[PDB]
Amino acid sequence: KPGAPWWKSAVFYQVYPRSFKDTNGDGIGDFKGLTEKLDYLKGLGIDAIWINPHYASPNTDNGYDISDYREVMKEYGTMEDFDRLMAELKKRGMRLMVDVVINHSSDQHEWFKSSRASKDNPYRDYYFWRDGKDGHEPNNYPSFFGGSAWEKDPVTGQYYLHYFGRQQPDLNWDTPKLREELYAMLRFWLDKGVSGMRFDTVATYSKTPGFPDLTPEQMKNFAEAYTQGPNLHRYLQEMHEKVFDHYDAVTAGEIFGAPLNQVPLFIDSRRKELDMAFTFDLIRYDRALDRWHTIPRTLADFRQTIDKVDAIAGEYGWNTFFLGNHDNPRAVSHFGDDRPQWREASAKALATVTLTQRGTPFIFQGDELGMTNYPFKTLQDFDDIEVKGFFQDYVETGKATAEELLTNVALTSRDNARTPFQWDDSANAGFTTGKPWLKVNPNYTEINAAREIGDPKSVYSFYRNLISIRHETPALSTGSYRDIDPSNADVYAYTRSQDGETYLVVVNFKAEPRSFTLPDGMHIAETLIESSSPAAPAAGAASLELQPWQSGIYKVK
Ligand SMILES: O=C(CO[C@H]1O[C@H](CO)[C@@H](O)[C@H](O)[C@H]1O)[C@@H](O)[C@H](O)[C@H](O)CO
Ligand SMILES: [Ca+2]
Repeated sequence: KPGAPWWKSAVFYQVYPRSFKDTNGDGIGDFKGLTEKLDYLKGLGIDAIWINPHYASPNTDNGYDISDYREVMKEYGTMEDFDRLMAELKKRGMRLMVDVVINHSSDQHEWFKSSRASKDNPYRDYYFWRDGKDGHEPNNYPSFFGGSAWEKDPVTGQYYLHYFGRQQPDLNWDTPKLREELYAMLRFWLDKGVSGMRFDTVATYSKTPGFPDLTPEQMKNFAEAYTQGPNLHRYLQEMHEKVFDHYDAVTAGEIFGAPLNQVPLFIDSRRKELDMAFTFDLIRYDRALDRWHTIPRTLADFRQTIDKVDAIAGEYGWNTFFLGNHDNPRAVSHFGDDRPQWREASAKALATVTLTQRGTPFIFQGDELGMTNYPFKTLQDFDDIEVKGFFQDYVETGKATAEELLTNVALTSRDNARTPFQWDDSANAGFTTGKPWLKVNPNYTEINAAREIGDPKSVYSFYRNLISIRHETPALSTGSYRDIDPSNADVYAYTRSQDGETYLVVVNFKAEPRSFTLPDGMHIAETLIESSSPAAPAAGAASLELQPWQSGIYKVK
């Protein structure tokens, strides 16, 4: 019938430009660095790149505090450099997705400087200003990055709202003039050729009228509460109608905090809101409610979450799929086994998973090499503003010791994902000729692009091969998905089907040998690929013998 939109069959790579490639030795990656490496990304098989924020910013939160939405961050380069990136991507037939951060701006944005000057400034309701209560904050709202979500301003005596950093005042979507300004800013980039937009914390745009205090229950999970604004979808539909209706850009919502069952409201194509979702049920499936502790899970929980998420897409919706990003620990460390003897095998098995999932996959920079968490030794080793927030909220309050915080954030901190890309084994893994803004992982001597690119057996080569297979196998992108045994906690097994063709994906998550018995009436037809396998099954095989961390994709009859 109709073909599938390009984005449903594409493979995306996420670049965090601050930590990708530096070309002027200042220790921070830039545009020229990324443009120099498009041949590398093209070679991997990448169709589209999502870059983290690249706009003018004080960098209190590395790009997510934007001080001017129409200028390029001075660290990344100039507008000319940005256009050059765009041109060079097009030459390779690649597409760019930019990050859109409009839940909040920097406090150095001209809007907010105006806003805070007086209660009668024309920009006063571009943000949220309220009177304190009982000599306190307007209410009990906590901030993601520590302390109250209300900062008092001596200039007027009132408090402004900030879900995140104090230097990230929330934008007031209730004001139509603000919305119209945001819509114009979006066109500015869209008119430049941008192929896609990912929306930062898209679900927190609408605020609760009256700002009543959160219940104690709500305080336990405040992130979810902030996604329950009564006008949220009215605003997203308006944005689609006034902007995305006139372009052919793909839209991707970061739906952080929302209960899974509300996700279809964002992505159902009929609702004319967003095209794709980034959900966090999977990546935070073993994260405690405080967002820094870990809870033990098994493969059963992993696969069951996936099943739930996939079913939420339904017939008219569409999911992204990812195992890593700039806000989360490294995929091989988190979901695999980063011990030296299991790192490569487990990193390949997760690749097999990532690239055979129903949805649009995003590969986070470095995971194609099998980069790992970083061995943090003290709390001063973290740049992240969110860790400082945990220290404020849990250490300074005596709820936990600094040692307890450290033990735990070492495994969960975003900074695990932000150590410089490991290009070779020159000084600082070839990321910079100067001093990196965040220290490079010492394992760069073993884990680096230059060593993997030539080696047919490397983690890179395996990802490259999977990207080829997927590209050539329609059922592996847009096919149906079925978990064969949601209760099995050793071996992940499922099928992808399209137009009478069925493929079986089988992945041992155990560091021990395991067996797998195919469903009654199903038999192996071909073996497309395996990792950690000494021999493929035989045509006709009705069961599989699996090595530790073995993965494979098979066409069945
Ligand atoms: O609220 C969000 C959305 O993150 C987005 O919004 C944040 C602020 O703009 C930014 O820091 C992130 O990098 C961006 O992706 C959570 O991811 C939260 O920041 C925290 O990481 C969860 O424990
Ligand atoms: Ca630089």
